[PDB]
Amino acid sequence: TQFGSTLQNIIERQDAEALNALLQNQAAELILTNLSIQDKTIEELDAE
Amino acid sequence: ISQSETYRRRRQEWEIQRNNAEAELKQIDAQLKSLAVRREAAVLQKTS
Repeated sequence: TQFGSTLQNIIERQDAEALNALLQNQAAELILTNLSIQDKTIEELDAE
Repeated sequence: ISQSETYRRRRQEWEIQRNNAEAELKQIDAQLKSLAVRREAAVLQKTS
């Protein structure tokens, strides 16, 4: 039962790690989109 | 001569007023173009 508890903790921790990696990858994608948006903003000002 | 000059002066006034309209017709396109850019930025916001 101690191995049982240890394993459960590893599993929950393993999943937590996977989530943090997922969230950071997702953040990177939104930033790239935001960079494209900002470029258009700059072009808009040049158009003005 | 004064009658001929009267018509020349009238023409000059018309030239200025058509030129004012002419400028508006170019500024407006530049505004349509900045709007088009603004629209594309909004499209990217939808993409985000």
